[PDB]
Amino acid sequence: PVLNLNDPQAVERYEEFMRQSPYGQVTQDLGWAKVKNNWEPVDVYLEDDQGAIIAAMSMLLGDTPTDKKFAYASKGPVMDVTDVDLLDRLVDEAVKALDGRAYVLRFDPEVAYSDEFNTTLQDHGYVTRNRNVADAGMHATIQPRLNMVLDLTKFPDAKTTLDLYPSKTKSKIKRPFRDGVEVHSGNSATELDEFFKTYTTMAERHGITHRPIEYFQRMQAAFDADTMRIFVAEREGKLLSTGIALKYGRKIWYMYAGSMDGNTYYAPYAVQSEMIQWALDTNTDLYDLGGIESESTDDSLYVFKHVFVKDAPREYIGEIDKVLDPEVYAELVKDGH
Amino acid sequence: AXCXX
DNA sequence: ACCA
Repeated sequence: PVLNLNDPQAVERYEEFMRQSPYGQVTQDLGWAKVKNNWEPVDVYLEDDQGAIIAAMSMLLGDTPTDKKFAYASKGPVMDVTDVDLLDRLVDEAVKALDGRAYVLRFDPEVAYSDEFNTTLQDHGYVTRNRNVADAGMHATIQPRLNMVLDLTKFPDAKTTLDLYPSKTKSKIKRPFRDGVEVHSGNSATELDEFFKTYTTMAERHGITHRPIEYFQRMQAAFDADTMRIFVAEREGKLLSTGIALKYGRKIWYMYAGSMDGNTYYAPYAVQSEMIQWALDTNTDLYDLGGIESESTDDSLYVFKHVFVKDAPREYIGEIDKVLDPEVYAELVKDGH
Repeated sequence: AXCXX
C-alpha cells in the first residue's frame, strides 16, 4: 500500500517499523523528507498475512530537464534486498504509487556487492550501476559505494574507544586529549552554529560545494538528541573541529564535519573517538565513517578514515534502477560503456 | 555536489 | 598537508 502522510496513526506505524528494523536507515525515515524539503515524498510498504509491516520504501521525487521525475529511495528499501522476490513485490507497489510520473526508481541499499547478487538483479530486469561505472570515481553514484565501516560486534567487551585499536593508533587518539582538546555534544542551535562555522570553513578551504544552514536546521528539527548529535572540539575556548553523527538502525554514521583554519591539535581524532564512544555506550553494531574514492594511500579520505577502520572498506551493490521510461533513462543516465 | 547525504 |  501507499502511505497517507496525513494519517498520523498510519505514519506512526510506518515509523515504528522503520525505527525497529535491522535494515533501518536515517535516509529512509520520514524525517528525511523534511530535510529534503525540495523533493516530493511518496512512501509505500508491504504487510504480512497478519497486517504487520514487513517491508517499506521511502521515495523522494526530484525534477529533471524532461517531463519526468527522478524517484530515489536513498539507502532503501528497508527489508532484506537479497530476498529479490519480496523486493519485486515492494518495487511493484512503489511503481503503482509513482503513477507514471518518474522515468526511473533508483535505490542504493547498504548491501555488499557480489557477482551473484548483481546477476540476480539484472535477471529480474533491474539495471545496476557499480563496478561498470567505477572508473568515473566516487561520484559515479549519488552516494559513495565504497565505505569505511567499523564493525563493533568484533569487540563485544570493549568499554572505551581505545579498546578497539592497536597501540600505535591508541597514541594517535590520545594526542589531542593530551594537548588539551575537549569535546562536548548536543543537538541545539548553539552546536549547530559551531558546526556551520567549521563546515563552511572546510568547504572554502577545499573549493568544494556546501549546503545552506537551513538544511541542518531542518535536520535538527526532524531528529531528536538521541538520534542526531553534534560533537564540538575546543582547546582553551578556541573552536577547532566538529562533526555530526546520526544514530539509526544498526549504526552511528559520521555524516558531516569540518575544522577551522590554523592549528587544530588533531581535534578531528578526538571527535571520532567520542562518536565511537557514543556507539559503544549505546551498544550499536556499526560505526560508519562514510565514503572513500579508492582503497589507496593516494586517496586522502581513505588515509584519514583508515586510522579508525583497519578492516577492508565495505563495497556496496551500488545503484539499482527500475527503469520506467527507457527513452528518458537513456538520455539522462550513462551505463559506463 | 561535493558527499551525498 | 589533507584530516572532508
